[PDB]
Amino acid sequence: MSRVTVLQSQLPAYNRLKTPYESELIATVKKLTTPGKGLLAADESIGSCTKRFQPIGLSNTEEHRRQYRALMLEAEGFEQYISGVILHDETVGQKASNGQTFPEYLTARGVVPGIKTDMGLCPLLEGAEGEQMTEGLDGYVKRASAYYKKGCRFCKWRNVYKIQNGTVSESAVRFNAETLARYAILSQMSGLVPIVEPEVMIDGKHDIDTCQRVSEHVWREVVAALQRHGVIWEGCLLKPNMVVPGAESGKTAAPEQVAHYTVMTLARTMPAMLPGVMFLSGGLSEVQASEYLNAINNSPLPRPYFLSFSYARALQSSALKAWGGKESGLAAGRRAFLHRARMNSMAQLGKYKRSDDD
Amino acid sequence: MSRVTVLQSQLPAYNRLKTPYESELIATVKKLTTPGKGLLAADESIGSCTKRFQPIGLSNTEEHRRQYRALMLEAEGFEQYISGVILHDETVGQKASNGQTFPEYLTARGVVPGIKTDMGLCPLLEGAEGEQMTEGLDGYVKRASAYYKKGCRFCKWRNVYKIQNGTVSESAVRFNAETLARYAILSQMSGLVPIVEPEVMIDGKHDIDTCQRVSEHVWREVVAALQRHGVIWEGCLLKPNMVVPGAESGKTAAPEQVAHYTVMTLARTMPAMLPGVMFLSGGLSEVQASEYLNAINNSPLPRPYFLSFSYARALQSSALKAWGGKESGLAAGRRAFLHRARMNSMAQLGKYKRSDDD
Amino acid sequence: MSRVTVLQSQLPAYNRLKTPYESELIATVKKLTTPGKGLLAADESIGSCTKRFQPIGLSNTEEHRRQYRALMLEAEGFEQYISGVILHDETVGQKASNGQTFPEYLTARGVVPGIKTDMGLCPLLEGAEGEQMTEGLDGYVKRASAYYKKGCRFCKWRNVYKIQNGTVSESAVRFNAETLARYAILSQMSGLVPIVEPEVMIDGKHDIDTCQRVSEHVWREVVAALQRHGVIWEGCLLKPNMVVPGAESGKTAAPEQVAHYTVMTLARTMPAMLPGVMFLSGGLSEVQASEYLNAINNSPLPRPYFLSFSYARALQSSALKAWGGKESGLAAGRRAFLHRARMNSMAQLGKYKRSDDD
Amino acid sequence: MSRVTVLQSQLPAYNRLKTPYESELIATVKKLTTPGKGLLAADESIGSCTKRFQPIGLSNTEEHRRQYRALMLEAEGFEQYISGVILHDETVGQKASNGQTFPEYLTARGVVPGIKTDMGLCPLLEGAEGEQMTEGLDGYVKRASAYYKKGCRFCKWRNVYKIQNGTVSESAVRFNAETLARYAILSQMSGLVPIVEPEVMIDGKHDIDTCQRVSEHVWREVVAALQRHGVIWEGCLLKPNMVVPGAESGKTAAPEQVAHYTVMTLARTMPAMLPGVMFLSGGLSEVQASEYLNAINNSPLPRPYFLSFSYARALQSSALKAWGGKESGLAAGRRAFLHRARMNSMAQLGKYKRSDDD
Repeated sequence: MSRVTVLQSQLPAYNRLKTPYESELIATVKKLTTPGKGLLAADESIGSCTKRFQPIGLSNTEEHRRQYRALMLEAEGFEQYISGVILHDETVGQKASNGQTFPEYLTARGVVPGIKTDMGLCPLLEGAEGEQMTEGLDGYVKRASAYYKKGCRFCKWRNVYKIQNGTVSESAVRFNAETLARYAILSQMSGLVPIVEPEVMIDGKHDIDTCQRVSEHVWREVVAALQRHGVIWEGCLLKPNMVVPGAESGKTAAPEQVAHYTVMTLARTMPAMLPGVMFLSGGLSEVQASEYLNAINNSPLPRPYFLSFSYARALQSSALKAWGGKESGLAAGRRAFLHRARMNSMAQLGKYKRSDDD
Repeated sequence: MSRVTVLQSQLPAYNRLKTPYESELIATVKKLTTPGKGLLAADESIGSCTKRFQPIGLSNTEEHRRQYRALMLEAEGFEQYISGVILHDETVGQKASNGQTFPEYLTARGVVPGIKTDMGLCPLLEGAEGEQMTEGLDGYVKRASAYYKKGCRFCKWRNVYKIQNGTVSESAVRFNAETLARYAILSQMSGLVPIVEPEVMIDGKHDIDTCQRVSEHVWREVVAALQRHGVIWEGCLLKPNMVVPGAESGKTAAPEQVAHYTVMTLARTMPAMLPGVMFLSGGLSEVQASEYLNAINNSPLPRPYFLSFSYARALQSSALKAWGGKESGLAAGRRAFLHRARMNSMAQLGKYKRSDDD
Repeated sequence: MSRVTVLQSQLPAYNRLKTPYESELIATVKKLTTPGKGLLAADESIGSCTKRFQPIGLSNTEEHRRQYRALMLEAEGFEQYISGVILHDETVGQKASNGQTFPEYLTARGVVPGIKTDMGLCPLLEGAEGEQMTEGLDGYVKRASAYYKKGCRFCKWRNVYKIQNGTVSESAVRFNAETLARYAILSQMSGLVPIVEPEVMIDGKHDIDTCQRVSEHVWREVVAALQRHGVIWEGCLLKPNMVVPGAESGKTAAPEQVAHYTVMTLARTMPAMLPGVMFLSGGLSEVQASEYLNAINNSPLPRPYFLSFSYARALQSSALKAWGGKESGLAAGRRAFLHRARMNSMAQLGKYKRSDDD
Repeated sequence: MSRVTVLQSQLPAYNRLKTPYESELIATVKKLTTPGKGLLAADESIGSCTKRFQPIGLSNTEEHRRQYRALMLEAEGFEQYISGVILHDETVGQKASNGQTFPEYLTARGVVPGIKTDMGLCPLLEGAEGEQMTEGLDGYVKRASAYYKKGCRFCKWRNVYKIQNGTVSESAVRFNAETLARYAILSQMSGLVPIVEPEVMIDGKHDIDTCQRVSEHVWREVVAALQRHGVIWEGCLLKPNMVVPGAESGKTAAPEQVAHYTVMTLARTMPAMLPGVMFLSGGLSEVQASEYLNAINNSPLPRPYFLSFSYARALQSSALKAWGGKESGLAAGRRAFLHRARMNSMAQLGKYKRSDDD
């Protein structure tokens, strides 16, 4: 019969995140889920830029990295296909040729500036050898708030899961899901729409069925963690891997099959309220990235969420090659970029034509 | 580096239920999610008919209960609005006028026969006073297999949650969710599509927001348990309460508000793969049940699943009174039943018109 | 800001079971944890009696089963070594030679009457082939209440875990723990001290390290479930398997090794408040059961709980053979039973001498 | 059906932490659980010294803080009552009078040097207003490894829980438990014995029963998280609050009552393998800390673990006053310090006499 007066916030059923940024997060989500548009992931680390530049003989310097981002961001008309850009910490403070910082340059053109906020992969130290966790939660709100003041309105955090012997440890499944969930809450509290990226890596000899089982298992726990932390579903996005056979499996998957497996897996795990799913391109070729997204947007399976792209190499490869790191290559580089952006825009609408890439 | 060969079934990622009935379950779900059709819940207990028959001066006997069910089951043309019927254990063994058992009779008319398989509510004995659990898992497969052989292809199991002081105990949330999840698995293994009913009762003075918060909390855990038990999402259905203010709150929500709160809550908790949601009427009037379902099917919020009805009193109330328990009242009783069935059929399609109703 | 008045019982931190039987449960635990005494498990099913009787040519009839129990229960002097007897449902209503029901007979002679309340093993239908769940929770309180009125003051429920390929499925680990936890709560509410038996079976070719890992994993989850259900720790007992190599492993284990592994595993999982641990004999010989218990009670490792026995075959094997199901064998049969009871009483005290068993 | 070869480390039952430092961690625990000895907590922050040094009129400077620690660290014969010292980051790099860094100095005197490794409290941003999380996991191994190279062999990390309205949010209970569990694993992997401190703060008007309920709830989840992360129980220690009434409750508990509640709560949550419990004394007077620890070590309740102290103010308070921050006060200050140390040494042995104090 003993009754006690407590705070509503101390009751399990009243744990939904409370933030004054809710309306803005929703508004940002709306912009990021615009039909025919997707995201450009230009958040490559300095180390990743080394790999990008090696093939074209461009030294990896701050000025060259600025020019690398400018190649894409200053491509006239890209906003027709790109709704948001995931920037690297360094780039947020750099400037376009006109004096505008990149976030200002994007915002001026209706493109939402985003920021990769995780601090990289580290050994998990639990589970199986080779598994990794992601650092970055300490001091997160301080960093996120600084990015917000600079114009960023969304962010991205990547956790990886490595399929070994057809499985992944429960230690990794649980720990990385909790990391992603905490990241999502801290982001929303800071005014940034969080793009949750639980990437089941393509590396390995596993077949598509194994990727499907592991992906469903991994993503289901990510959702469970988000529910426990009280995420605002209306204000977040997912950036998952498509379900495909392992890179060293030696097997192939028709776009129709990839679409079936991918859409089926998302539907079995994701709440219907999830606003959007922006696929990572991972180890996919530029063409596969477009073909798969197109098939996904032609799937008869349940898919209430906006299904689009958040590609890095799949949107940059040809452009970098055509550019060659030379001013005289800007025009060719930009034509290549806009072409890939257009193809993926069409794929988002389910109207991509393979003959356009011939 | 120690390696070990195990059964795939012993790995967490490979826990999806394996049943030879999978294809048939999916086929049954397809029938139960037919546009413009809903379910008739005729699984009232033998004891409950004593008070139900009181107003019409009908003695509660087996033969009279048979006639009560025949009033609706033998109403020619009801199959245009009803895709399946949840039968009571007793009725499964009773016969229609033509000699066939009701399950055989229904099947011949394209209506799927179902059976309520739970064994009633009992004190939870954990959590708060007044909370209840549902019994029935012991010997379940044996019972379900027998119903299957008699023609049943789907079942229903009800758990209830009582809102007291604006909340429910975690003991009830966890335990009832686990019961529902185990029930779903045993049903699918037995060849019966399970209708999972986690009813947050309308009883109380709570407002609509409290119902929203508790319903979201309760349903989220039901989904979590279903995921842990490895349910075949493609072969199950949900029978939830609509999100409305308490029966003693002194408030009555407008159709659009009920639709908003209900669809939002389902979307934040249910996987997009869930094939259907057949609402219970609880303590709603016959007209409210139609008005609310219509508004729900006009909601702009995400809703990949089939949204329909699984009504008991909301379909039988007027019919029972017109019937009066007399054979001469069958014509009037059936006209009333078919009217309500038609109103809800149109509500499923989102074309319900209040003016066409009394 | 928002404050709400709720029932203390609706708060997670106040979930400890509330029962007017608490003081009596604790008093019963005290009797069952008396130095030099252990439990006699005489709850063999009718089917198990067939296996027990076959070797001595005794037909499996109700009267012969009564005589089988009388052989032990009326063996004057066994009370010095046995604090409680786990009876089978049938025996609870049978009478001793003096006209008293067995529970009345035992109580009058200083022994606590107990009862096996589970309803047997059934296929788990989740996880790996061969795994099993235990039925019996439906209608439990009604059954337990009836046994209490008959004089029973404690009960026993057995769940089993089968090591296959060096592991067990998470489905089994979670489900069976949940079953045991709910059983414990219902028993305490009914006035019966629950003996929780999570038996990791000896069956298989696994080694002792594997038994250790699986036992620790299984027991840890049982404890987790008991904590979630708010069990009264001072009013329950555990009946676990000892940690030993698989029966088909072909490997040997010295008593001191079994003691190290067993005590270490219990300490890593059991709360220090657990009042007692009464080991099952499983697939151990009569002498091994005594030798191992003796070593366990000479272990330098942490062990705040009373460590004793709850043996069936380990106390009955030789007695049954000497008895031969004949009146003329009662003397020899009882001599054998009392000898084994004495050896295990000595082992509980850590004073067992292998030389005493020739 | 299908079989698969996986890494043993990918199976749930084989999640125990694997570190080459196991033997050393266990050896360090043995030293820290020496009869008659406890820990000195000298990990106060640099900022706190400003107000701490205010009473004695000592300016807060690096040099003065060094003298403050040297007061007790260089006190002759304190190693008779102190087995280890929790150092502050700054102090690890400071030198004793003979030129040796304090870690080298303590190691030479047989005292184990430890280090507080957490990075402070921050808003939880989930749950109820006022609740806090603890940061520091990012880059933990790098920092811990550096401390290990300097001589540290154990560490401390503190999480707090605030009782408000007689309860705490599940958000705090779960998140802080996970933080403590991850901290423990990272510490063991780095070669430092982790001292897990889940402090239910004494602040508030709550009574002793409320502190009991919350402490049991909080600690049970900490244990649950530790089990999930696979901690080496043999190589970790607990630093919990004693179970007492709130500081503003207007009530003071008797030593015997605090002992009952505290020991009972530990027994109901802590596994029997936990090697030691080193109580914090926040909120208690120098005398109470001794009286309470003494009563605890005279409790008839189960307590297999070493029960001692890990006091800061309760050991330094009087010494600081007698020292006055002057060279002429060292002699007196050290007499007061060694006195309190001796008193608690006796309390650990349960031979404390209140007549020895005021």
